[PDB]
Amino acid sequence: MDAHAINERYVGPRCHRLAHVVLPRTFLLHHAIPLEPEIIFSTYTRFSRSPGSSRRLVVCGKRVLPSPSGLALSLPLFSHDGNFHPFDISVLRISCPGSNLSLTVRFLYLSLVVAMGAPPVRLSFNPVNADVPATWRDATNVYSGAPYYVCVYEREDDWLPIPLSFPEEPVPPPPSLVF
Amino acid sequence: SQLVRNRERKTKAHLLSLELDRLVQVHDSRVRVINADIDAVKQMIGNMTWSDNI
Amino acid sequence: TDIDTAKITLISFIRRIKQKVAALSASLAETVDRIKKWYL
Amino acid sequence: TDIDTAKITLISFIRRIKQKVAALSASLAETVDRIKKWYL
Amino acid sequence: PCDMLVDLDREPAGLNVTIYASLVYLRVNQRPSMALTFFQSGKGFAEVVAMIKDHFTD
Amino acid sequence: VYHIYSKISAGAPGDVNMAELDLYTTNVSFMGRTYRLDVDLRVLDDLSMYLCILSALVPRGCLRLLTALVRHDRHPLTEVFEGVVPDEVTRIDLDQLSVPDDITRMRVMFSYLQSLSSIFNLGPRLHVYAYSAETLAASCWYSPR
Repeated sequence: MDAHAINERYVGPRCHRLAHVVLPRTFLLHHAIPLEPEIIFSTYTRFSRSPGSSRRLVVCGKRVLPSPSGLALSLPLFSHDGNFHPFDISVLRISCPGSNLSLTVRFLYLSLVVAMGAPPVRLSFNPVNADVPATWRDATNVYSGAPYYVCVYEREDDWLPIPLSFPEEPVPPPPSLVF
Repeated sequence: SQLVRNRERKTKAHLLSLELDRLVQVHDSRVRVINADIDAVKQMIGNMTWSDNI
Repeated sequence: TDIDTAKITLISFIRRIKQKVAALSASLAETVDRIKKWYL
Repeated sequence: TDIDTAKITLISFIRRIKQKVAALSASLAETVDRIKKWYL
Repeated sequence: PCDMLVDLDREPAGLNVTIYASLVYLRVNQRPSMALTFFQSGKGFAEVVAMIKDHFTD
Repeated sequence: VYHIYSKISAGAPGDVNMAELDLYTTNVSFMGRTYRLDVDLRVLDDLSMYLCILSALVPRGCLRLLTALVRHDRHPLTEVFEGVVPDEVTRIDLDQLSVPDDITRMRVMFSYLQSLSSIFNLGPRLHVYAYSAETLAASCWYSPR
């Protein structure tokens, strides 16, 4: 649960929003994610109806020991031109530095954006803290069908919902634009 | 084909509940505006006997 | 009578309309959540 | 000033609320009709 | 006194093991109050500064 | 300090107060005594171009060195000095410079870190152990570095 608040300081300014995500063991057992501390995560999003590539950002992940239990992460969400797309895959790539391991875990924004919906001079000292309380909201992955949790931390904010820009006609069917 | 018959079967059900949760979260974000607008008039009504006094 | 009649009119007519806007938010939170368990 | 101030208050505050009730009827007529062509 | 001196230590030895004096500022009972310890190692100045910071992490 | 603020008031005179400048710089207080120095500085035009060319590489250089060194095996005192860094320094986008540009803003930066640190830790000093204030004769022993 420290792995959320570390990423708000260092992954935070390089993004638009962070999707704070906690993956239970039921999600871990399907994708076979062996929780060693050597694993270096990396995230990038694959756009739709636009030139699809964003920059790769290294995201910290720490195992939570026990009210859920599992791997804690933080997924970057990218708002190109002021709004989110509904059909936009946020890809997580899991790999070890020394040994041979490469996993791809993919998340869609509608399973993330919906889940977000409810004299000597003094120097400023801002440590990393877990003081902020979590709100645990359910989610299900579209691609495997394994449940994962989404943290919504307390901080033109309460007035608006989180923006989306749905696709327009003509369009392929959304089971064929997801895959 | 029969794997596409199950992708198009399940992702028409997973994506359907995401749009219905989005639809409620549009609606509750606007009823909050109406309760912020009804209570703004009623607050001005509580001083309407004072605003007419000038 | 401008104080007394406008207090009983411009509040109680507003409170009966404000409680009916919340019925729209509570009906969808009952029925759209009913659609998923019954039909989806 | 009871005629002039209550005319600009108790109409224009009501017209801005009345136009927002119709936004709820137009949003469902746009989105529930969107669900059928996209997903059903 | 053996109370002040904190001894640090296959390691080579020269014709030398130095003795360092560290004077550490802190604050006890929300009032300023320093502290002084003595060290003893023949590890070279790049290592001892890394070894003193381990002693004063708390 | 005097050589830096006398270059801002040459470019823009409305930013430096001359009366505030020579009240805090020309007085030196040491050993309970005040020494009024004599200033009319082409000697210090090597430091002020090295200390200010280091002044902009440090806010990028301490964020770029923290985003790479994040792991389970982090040294525990760096969690404490993770808060002394200001708010505005932790909003730098490191993507706006290219990867061949971020190499030459470290190798340039690390040379102005060491070569500026070395000239103040130079040791041609000598330890006086006797001094007579009216004869001015002092005994000592030399000690290099």
